[PDB]
This record gives sequence, C-alpha cells and structure tokens, in this order.
Amino acid sequence: GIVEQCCTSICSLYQLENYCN
Amino acid sequence: FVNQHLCGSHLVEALHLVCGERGFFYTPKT
Repeated sequence: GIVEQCCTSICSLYQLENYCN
Repeated sequence: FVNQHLCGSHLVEALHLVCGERGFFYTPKT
C-alpha cells in the first residue's frame, strides 16, 4: 500500500492523512 | 515526524499519529 512509497522513500505526513478515518 | 523510512509496523507508528484516537486502516501483509 503506502509502503512502496514510505518504506522505500521518505514520504510526507500528508501521505498518511488518507490512512485516517 | 522525523525524516525516517517507514518499513514494517514503523509506518503504523506514523499512521496512528496522523489520525489519533480515531485510528487508521493500514494495509500490512506480514
């Protein structure tokens, strides 16, 4: 999911916003 | 929110922080 974008590269805190209800 | 790579449950430590008591729906595998 967001691991190919955060685990591989350093994403921003805005990318984890979609991970919220 | 330090410049660090989120691998494994590590990303979960940044997901609950973006939401809070609300929670989040991570999509891990292992």
